[PDB]
This record gives sequence, C-alpha cells and structure tokens, in this order.
Amino acid sequence: KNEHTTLLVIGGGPGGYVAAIRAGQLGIPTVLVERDRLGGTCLNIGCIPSKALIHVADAFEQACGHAGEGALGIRVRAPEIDIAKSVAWKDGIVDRLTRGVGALLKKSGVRVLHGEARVIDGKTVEVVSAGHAVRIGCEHLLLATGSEPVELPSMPFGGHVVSSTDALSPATLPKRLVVVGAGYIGLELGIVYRKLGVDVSVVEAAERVLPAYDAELVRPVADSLARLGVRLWLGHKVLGLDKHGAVRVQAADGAEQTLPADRVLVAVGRRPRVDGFGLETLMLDRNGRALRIDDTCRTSMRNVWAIGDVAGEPMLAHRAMAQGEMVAELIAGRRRQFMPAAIPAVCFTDPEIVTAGWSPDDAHAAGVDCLSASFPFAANGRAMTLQATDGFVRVVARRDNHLIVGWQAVGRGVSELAAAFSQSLEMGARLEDIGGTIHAHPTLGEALQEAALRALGHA
Amino acid sequence: KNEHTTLLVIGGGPGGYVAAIRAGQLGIPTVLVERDRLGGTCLNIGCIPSKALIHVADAFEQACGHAGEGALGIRVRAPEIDIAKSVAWKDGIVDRLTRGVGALLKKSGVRVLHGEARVIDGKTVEVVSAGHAVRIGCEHLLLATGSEPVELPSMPFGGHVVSSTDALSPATLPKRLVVVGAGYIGLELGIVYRKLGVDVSVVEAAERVLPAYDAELVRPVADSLARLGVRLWLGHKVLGLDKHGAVRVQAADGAEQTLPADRVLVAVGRRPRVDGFGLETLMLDRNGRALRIDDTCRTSMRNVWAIGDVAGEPMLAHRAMAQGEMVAELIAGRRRQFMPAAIPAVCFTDPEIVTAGWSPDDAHAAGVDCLSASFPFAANGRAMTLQATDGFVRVVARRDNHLIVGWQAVGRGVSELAAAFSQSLEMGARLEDIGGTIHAHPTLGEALQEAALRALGHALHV
Ligand SMILES: Cc1cc2nc3c(=O)[nH]c(=O)nc-3n(C[C@H](O)[C@H](O)[C@H](O)COP(=O)(O)OP(=O)(O)OC[C@H]3O[C@@H](n4cnc5c(N)ncnc54)[C@H](O)[C@@H]3O)c2cc1C
Ligand SMILES: Cc1cc2nc3c(=O)[nH]c(=O)nc-3n(C[C@H](O)[C@H](O)[C@H](O)COP(=O)(O)OP(=O)(O)OC[C@H]3O[C@@H](n4cnc5c(N)ncnc54)[C@H](O)[C@@H]3O)c2cc1C
Ligand SMILES: Cc1cc2nc3c(=O)[nH]c(=O)nc-3n(C[C@H](O)[C@H](O)[C@H](O)COP(=O)(O)OP(=O)(O)OC[C@H]3O[C@@H](n4cnc5c(N)ncnc54)[C@H](O)[C@@H]3O)c2cc1C
Ligand SMILES: NC(=O)c1ccc[n+]([C@@H]2O[C@H](COP(=O)([O-])OP(=O)(O)OC[C@H]3O[C@@H](n4cnc5c(N)ncnc54)[C@H](O)[C@@H]3O)[C@@H](O)[C@H]2O)c1
Ligand SMILES: Cc1cc2nc3c(=O)[nH]c(=O)nc-3n(C[C@H](O)[C@H](O)[C@H](O)COP(=O)(O)O)c2cc1C
Ligand SMILES: Nc1ncnc2c1ncn2[C@@H]1O[C@H](COP(=O)(O)OP(=O)(O)O)[C@@H](O)[C@H]1O
Ligand SMILES: [Cl-]
Repeated sequence: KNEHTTLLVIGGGPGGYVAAIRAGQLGIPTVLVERDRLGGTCLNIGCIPSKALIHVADAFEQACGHAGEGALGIRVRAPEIDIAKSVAWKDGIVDRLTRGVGALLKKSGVRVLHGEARVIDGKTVEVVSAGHAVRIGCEHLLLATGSEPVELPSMPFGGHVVSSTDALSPATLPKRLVVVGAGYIGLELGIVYRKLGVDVSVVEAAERVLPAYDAELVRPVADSLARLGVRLWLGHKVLGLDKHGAVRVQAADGAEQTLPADRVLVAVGRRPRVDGFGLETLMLDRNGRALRIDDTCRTSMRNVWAIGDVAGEPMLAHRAMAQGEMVAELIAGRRRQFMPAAIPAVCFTDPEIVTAGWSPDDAHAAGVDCLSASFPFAANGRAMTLQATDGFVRVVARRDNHLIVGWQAVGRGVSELAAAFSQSLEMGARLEDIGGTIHAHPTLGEALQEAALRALGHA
Repeated sequence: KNEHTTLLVIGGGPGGYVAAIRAGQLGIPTVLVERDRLGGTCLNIGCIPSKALIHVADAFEQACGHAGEGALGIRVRAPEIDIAKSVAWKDGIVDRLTRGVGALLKKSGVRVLHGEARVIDGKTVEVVSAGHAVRIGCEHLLLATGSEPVELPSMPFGGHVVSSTDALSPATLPKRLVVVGAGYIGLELGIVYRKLGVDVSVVEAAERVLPAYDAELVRPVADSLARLGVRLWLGHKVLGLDKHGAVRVQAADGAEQTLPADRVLVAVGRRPRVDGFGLETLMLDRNGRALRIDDTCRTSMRNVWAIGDVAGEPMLAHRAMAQGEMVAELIAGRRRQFMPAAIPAVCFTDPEIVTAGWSPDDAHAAGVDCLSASFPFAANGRAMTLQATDGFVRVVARRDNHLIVGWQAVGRGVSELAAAFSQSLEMGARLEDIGGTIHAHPTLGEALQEAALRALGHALHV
C-alpha cells in the first residue's frame, strides 16, 4: 500500500496538529502521523494535566482552611480527598480536548494515521501499526516529535522513582516525596503534593529555585515554599538511592546527607526526541540534542522542517503552535511570516510567574540601555481583597524612546496578565501608552499602569 | 483666618485624591478637603468593600462544596461563618488603604483639611469642623463631591430598608433579603448574600437583569442566578412595604404579590452630590442631576472644574481617577497627549462581565459598520481546568479596516482580561494584530486570539 501527500507531519502534539489544521484550512494535502494520542505531551501528560491538578490542590488547600480562610470569619472542618477521582476528572478533561482536536483535524481535511513513523529519507516515511506497514511520500516533511523527560543516570525511572507523567496520574498520595529539579515542572508538581498533605522536599543544584528566572522575580516563590513547609536543598546534587530507598544528596563542600522518601520525582529537564526513528539517515545539523533551524523552522535539508521541543528551547506549547502555523503559511506560498520578538510564559507555581520579552538583565546582555520600574501588590486594592498581596509587576523599557521591551509579574492569579504583556509587545507600546490607558478598578492589572507611570516618574 | 492656594479640591474620593496627588507632584500648591474619610465611596462604602465581601462569599461557597468541589474528588464538611468577623476583616482592608492615600497625599505636598467645605464663590471656600473654620481662596476650584444612593420615596431608608452602605456592614445575616434593582450593585450584593445562605429575591422593572448590557452577554449571569437560587421578579415595580414588612410589587398588567422580607436592599441607582454646600450660587449648567462638563472637565464657570460621579455617568472610580489626573495636568500647563480613552468596566457578579469599548449595539448606534465574533470558554482548555466553562469572549471590529472597537467577556474569573482589552484598544489593534500575537498556553486569554481569528475568517470570506 503506497501512498502520497504534499505535507507529512510527524507528531500529533501542539506543533504538529496546529500545523496540520492550518495546512488543511489552506488547502494543502496533509497527512499527520501519531504513535500514541492526539495532543501530545501538552494535553495528555503536560500542560492540561498539571494545571488540572493545580486546581485540585488549590481547592483542597482552601477547603482545609490553609489559604487564610480563618481571617475571613470562616471556621472550617477538615475535608477529604480521593486522589483517584481527582485524576479521573483530569482524564475526562483530557478526553474532551483530544476529541475536539481530532474533530478539528477532520473538519480541516487532514488524514490522521495512528502509527509509529520511521524516516527513510527526506521525502519518504514508513508508518508501522499493529500489523500495518505503509510507505508515504511527500514534498515537505515536518518534524514535530517533541520531547521526553531527562533520566538521571544514577537514578533511573522505575518503582519509587517517577517522571512528571506518573506524578500527574498517581493511584495514591505518598507520605514523603522528594523532587529533583526546582524548575517549573518540579515546583508546580511539588506544590500540588504539598497542598495535598504530602511531606515534600525539593533538591536543586543551582543556588536558588527557578534558575531560568531572575532573583527578584523568584523571591516571592521562595517565601511561599517556606510557608507551605517545603524543604529546599539548594546547591546540592543527587548521587542516587541507598538501600533504604532514601535519596543520597551531596553538597558543594562534599559532605552528604540522605532524604527519606517513598516516591521520587525527577524533573531535571527535557530531551528532544531525535533518536530511534531513522532520523540518522537525514544527517541534519544539530543544536545540542535538538535539530538546528533558521527563523522559519527550516532544517539543513531542503523541504525538511522542524518545530516545537524537537527544535529546542523555549519548550512551550504556544511557541510550537505558532511555529507550526508559520510553516503551513510558508508551504502555501505566503511571505511575511515571522516569529514575534517576544514569547510569553507562565509558571503556575504559587505565586505564579508571568513573563514576556526581556528582563532587565536580558536587556543589558542585548546591549540596550533600559530602565525598569515595579509596583508591589501590597499597595493594590484588588490584591488585598483577594488576600494575595505578595509579589509585584515590573515593566522594562528603552531609556531613549521608552519602547517597552519586557514585562514580568509574580503574584497569585496574575496568569491572565500574559495576554496584556504579549499584545502590548506585539503592538510596540511605549510607557506613555500604558500610563495613559485607563485600567478598570479594582484589578491586579492596575499595577501595570502604575509600573509604567513609576518608570516615567524616575525617568 | 484667611488662607490661600492655587488648587482647592472638594472631595477626597478617587477623583479628588488622585487629582490632588498629581497636582502636588507637579508643584501646584494644593488643598484637598474631606468631610468624612479619605478614599470616598470607592474605598469606604463601595468598590473595595463589595469586592472584599465577594471574596468572603466565594470562600464560603467553596468551603460548602457549592462550586463543584465534589467533582474534583474533594468531600467536604459544612463550615460556619461569623459575618461580624468578615466585616471586621473588610474594614481592616479599607482602613489600611485609606491610610495609604493619606500618606501619599502628604508625600505629594498636599495639605489635607478635614471638614465640611462650602462654596462662597468660584474663587473662595469655607471649611468648617467642630469649633474651627477657615476661608480659603483659590485660583482653580475642583468639585469632586461624588454620589449618594437614590432613595425610593415610596420606601425610604430606615430599619429593615437599607442602602448598599449598610448591606456592606451587616451585623447579622437575614433569613430573607429582597433587593430592588438588578443593576451591578444590586446583583453583586444579591449574590454575596445568596452564597452565604440567605434566601434572596431581586425585583427589577426592566425585562431582564443588568438592563445596561446586551442579552447575549447577560444570559450566563441569569443562568447562574437560577443555579444559585436567586428568585427574579422581572418586569416588576416596587410599590412599598405593607404592615408585615414585606415588599409590595406590581407587575406590568397590574397584578401584585408581596415578597416576605426581613431585610430590603434598595439599589435603584445613584445620584450626584450637588446640594447643601453652596453650589446653588454658582449658576453652573447641569446635565440632568449632574454638573455639565466638556471633555476636559470644565464647568460653565471659569476655573471651576468637576470630575467623577458629580459629573454624571459612567459612575466608575477609574474614570474619576483619569479625569482627576487630566485636570491636574491641565492646571500644571501640560497639554493632553492622549484623547479621552475607552472606559472599561467589570461587573463582579458570578459569572463576571468585563467590557471595554463598544458592544455590537453601541457600534451600530454610533453609525459604524461592524462585525463581531465570540469564542466560548466551553472549548477553552484553561477554562476546563478551572471549572469555568460557561460564557465567552467577544471581539467587535470595523468591517472597513478591521480595527477592534470593543471587547466583551463573560465568565468566572475573567476580570483580569480587562488590562488586555483596555491596552489593545488604546494601541489601535486590528483583528490581524490579535490573531498574530502569541498567547501563553493554557490561559483564558487564548480565547481572545481565537475570537479575533473567528471574526477575521468572516471578514476575509468570499
Ligand atoms: C508536566 C509538564 C507541564 C507542562 N506545562 C506546560 C505549560 O503550562 N505551558 C506550556 O506552554 N508548556 C508546557 N509543557 C511543555 C509542552 O508540553 C511542550 O512544549 C509541548 O508538548 C511541545 O509540543 P510538541 O508538539 O513540540 O511536542 P509533543 O507535545 O511532545 O508532541 C510530540 C508527539 O509526537 C509523537 N511522536 C514522536 N515521535 C514519533 C514517531 N516517530 N512517530 C509517530 N509519532 C511520534 C508523540 O507520541 C507525541 O504525541 C509542559 C510539559 C510537562 C512535561
Ligand atoms: C456598592 C458599590 C460598589 C461599587 N463598585 C465599583 C467597582 O467595582 N468599580 C468601580 O470603578 N466603581 C465602583 N463603584 C463606584 C465608585 O465608588 C464611584 O464611581 C467613585 O467612588 C466615584 O468617585 P468620586 O471621587 O467621584 O466620588 P466619591 O468616591 O463619592 O468621593 C466623594 C467624596 O467627597 C466628600 N465630600 C462631598 N461633599 C463634600 C463637602 N462639601 N466638603 C468636603 N467633602 C465632601 C465625600 O465625603 C466623599 O468622600 C461602586 C459604588 C458602589 C456604591
Ligand atoms: C419605574 C421607575 C420610576 C422612576 N421614577 C423616577 C422619578 O419619579 N423621579 C426621578 O427623578 N427618577 C426616577 N427614576 C430614575 C431612578 O431614580 C434612577 O435614577 C434610575 O433607575 C437609574 O438607573 P440606571 O440606568 O443608572 O441603572 P442602575 O443604577 O445601574 O441600576 C438601577 C436599577 O434599578 C431599577 N429600578 C429603579 N426603580 C425601581 C423600582 N421601583 N422597582 C424595581 N426596580 C427599580 C432600574 O430599572 C435599574 O435597572 C425612576 C426609575 C424607574 C425604573
Ligand atoms: N410561586 C411560584 O413559584 C412562581 C409562580 C409564577 C412565576 N414564578 C417565577 O417567575 C418566572 C416567570 O414565570 P411565568 O412566566 O409563569 O410568570 P409571568 O412572567 O407570567 O409573571 C409572574 C407572575 O407570577 C407571580 N409570581 C409568583 N411567584 C413569583 C416569583 N417567585 N417570581 C416572579 N413572579 C411570581 C407574580 O404575581 C406575577 O403575576 C419564572 O422563572 C418562575 O420561577 C414563580
Ligand atoms: C429624586 C427622586 C427620585 C425618585 N425615584 C423614584 C424611583 O426610582 N422609582 C419610583 O418608582 N419612583 C421614584 N420617585 C417618585 C415616586 O414615584 C413617588 O412615590 C411619587 O412621585 C409620589 O411623590 P410625592 O410623595 O412627592 O407626591 C422619585 C422622586 C424623586 C423626587
Ligand atoms: N542530562 C542531564 N543529566 C543529569 N543531570 C541533568 C541533566 N540535565 C540537567 N540536569 C540537572 O538538573 C538540575 C536542574 O534542574 P532544573 O532547574 O529543573 O532544569 P529545567 O528547568 O530545565 O528542568 C541540575 O542539577 C542539573 O545538573
Ligand atoms: Cl495567524
């Protein structure tokens, strides 16, 4: 059974399915191959499940009266959680979203193939299923195979040691949990478990949590971990398990300690999926363990494109989707299609961190003289009505023309400011534009206007 | 005891204090006068208290398992609430914020006098306190006296009949509450009480609730009112109270029932404060009950300005703040750089309603040919993870050039999208701009992008 198409997309994740949909809507014959389930990591074992379990944990924290309910005059009595049912609810959401994706692919004229794909050459792929074996030819090959968790060499995945995947579908809650990695995945999940009554410890090699973000921005997250009772082991590397199932931890000076645990989450990073499916035959230029690409997602081989996590950092769903749309547009012969100067991100810890564009340090590294100003939520009315006064909002702008080049915010319930950050950046707003924009009262968003004005005050 | 300044501000509400602060920062000698408490209505008996109580109610609803906690595998035991302590908590927030306004006024070089201010003439004022009085001359007079609740003459305030003020400082929760008027104030407070276990009935003269918003936008609020248990008496006028303390209501055809009540909230509107402080002398033109002003907040008298609620609709704090800031800047000599921007608004009912710019009806009334599209939260991944799938985001844009002229949204926890809506309108975004802007996943915000593409799809259709 020999087949042919114009665009062959390997991987049914955000990058892949969004790319295929747009392609189909543009009239490009397209075939999408997916070994597991449509939606990839993002829907099945990443974004949605984590955000779903974060909602359960926040809801359980509040029910327990651990989110300051007493101060409001609400005297509570201990609730109970059936984690299996929490996970089943989360799975229901994932079910509804996958079908929606599947139906959207159908409506766009894309033919989905359920199978494991092996690349034979730049314009030929073998798709293997339960007994099937078809060979598909193509004009364009779009690689969007994503990524997988990085396994610690001294402590592999199995038994008590798990990845984010199993952490998102627990059958039971453990008494003690040790998390390796104070990145956004390890902390988001670490906090989920802590709010659910689990004794949680985090092990990070860097001098502080969330090393990818600057110091000022992370401080309110550190404080929160302190109040929540999460034990932090900063400047410590994991050497492996001992006989009693405890995690051996080594400090900078050399002296070691062991943290007991009946469950260990390793969240040290993510590795691009480039091995095991004949990608060797193409011999594509590499950028670390990821496929090298130019700013239009083209690889070193003509008509072989790469998007999403398989094309490196930043490993975000919206970035993969935006990249996929750009590729579909190019194949359809459309010009003027560029990736934006700034990609927003939200880290769903408590408090949350939201960023778009440059931080003050990123602005100095790029050789641009910039001023910045922040406004604390401690002086924002809305924040006080929500009992969420920690954190702040920061604006970053060029000193010469006041063009905004970055936004950062840390606080509870600040995630939805992300849209204001990326849209203002996409429009090229200046401090004066924001300073002059009337913001609804009372809102957390008012802090954006105040930050801009404060930057114009000590300008 | 005669004293002098350049700018004399009557009222320490959002308009007055923001104006005095700005003016002070710009080096203008300023005197602000407040008869009661700094922060005005917004901080002491309006914006903040209502949002605070809405937080308490939401916390209680959630503690009781009335917001779908069972579906998340969480089994709860019923909580109890000490409402006096809820009010004390709220008054604490209010008090902290008022002292913040006080400290900022001092740090800005403003001289704050506590007392009743009376107009002698356009350039002179009298500030009276307990055994103290001063005549103060000014070059510019800023009137920012605010608003007051409208009292039904056929059911005056007293005893069981309360205004928003007492409803925001209850000593006890009533068994049955009747709310008159289904405006944003009446519904916000109606919902607070209902979530706290009170039987609530709302009486409204208009055909539906929140009559100032379009039907499609308020439909999810009416559905939520039904889910919550709030009884709605639509197309009904409140006549008065019978001997039993019940509310006598009259339908359109003439028929009439009585709603048993042990507490009645009258939220039929708000009125500008223009009487009892010497304004009559100044023959200032009037816009209905309010003071008439041009787009720069100038009254018909020279160097007499008016801002905020005393200057009519829309009665919102951020508008008052904007106007107060504009006035200070004009007196300082700085010309205006941005034209009066769109005035957003957030209705904190459950679900919430957020709006900025024009709705499809407003656009047609202004004579601008527009199209619009919506995207439901029922299809949004973030919304599903938050158990907030009712509602939608709608974008409104000009058919000729795709410039967005308005945004509306209805859903649980959509208030913070206000920044995005307000900032995009001020920048002049087109459907294309939003459509091609990356939005973080997973967020409610992604619906804005999806809505813009929906609309753009129609605009570019054969
Ligand atoms: C716990 C966790 C939380 C996260 N939270 C967020 C968040 O809040 N926001 C955010 O933006 N990002 C988040 N991410 C990252 C996000 O999931 C990824 O950036 C996104 O999934 C990348 O999409 P993709 O299409 O590039 O790859 P993937 O989503 O991994 O899709 C790749 C797909 O291709 C298939 N595939 C691979 N090789 C083959 C082959 N040879 N043949 C056939 N099929 C193949 C796989 O089965 C897979 O389904 C999170 C990740 C994790 C692990
Ligand atoms: C229940 C409720 C909820 C609300 N919620 C919101 C909301 O969520 N968002 C929003 O934007 N708006 C809201 N508002 C509206 C908001 O409170 C008003 O729009 C805002 O307070 C108007 O500000 P202002 O400065 O015009 O007048 P005010 O805030 O009323 O301040 C006027 C001040 O002037 C003083 N004063 C009057 N006469 C004299 C005199 N002769 N001498 C000295 N002092 C004097 C008064 O004591 C008062 O302090 C709400 C209102 C109510 C009633
Ligand atoms: C039936 C009726 C008669 C009126 N008569 C007079 C008058 O004689 N003199 C005068 O100066 N002004 C009168 N008004 C105007 C009133 O005092 C307010 O100024 C006006 O309702 C403000 O409405 P709004 O658009 O600002 O809505 P909001 O202030 O946002 O909300 C107030 C809501 O209360 C409702 N409402 C008002 N009165 C009643 C009532 N009796 N029963 C149930 N609901 C009610 C309104 O329909 C409105 O939806 C009347 C209004 C109504 C509806
Ligand atoms: N006693 C009741 O339970 C009752 C009776 C009628 C209507 N309603 C309510 O009013 C709404 C409209 O129903 P409809 O089309 O049959 O009536 P309608 O629109 O024809 O008018 C309402 C009439 O029913 C009477 N009434 C009695 N209880 C009422 C209540 N709780 N709310 C409003 N009106 C009430 C009024 O006197 C009025 O004449 C419904 O949503 C319903 O919940 C309730
Ligand atoms: C300032 C003002 C506001 C009023 N607001 C209302 C109102 O909201 N609803 C209403 O039914 N009647 C309102 N009325 C009038 C009442 O219908 C009143 O019962 C009727 O006009 C009789 O007035 P009288 O007692 O002066 O004769 C208002 C009157 C005034 C002066
Ligand atoms: N390939 C790898 N092998 C072993 N350890 C790794 C690897 N990649 C990263 N780490 C470890 O992970 C820790 C950093 O984790 P984290 O800050 O969570 O990163 P990320 O945010 O990328 O997940 C460090 O201790 C680092 O040494
Ligand atoms: Cl696009």
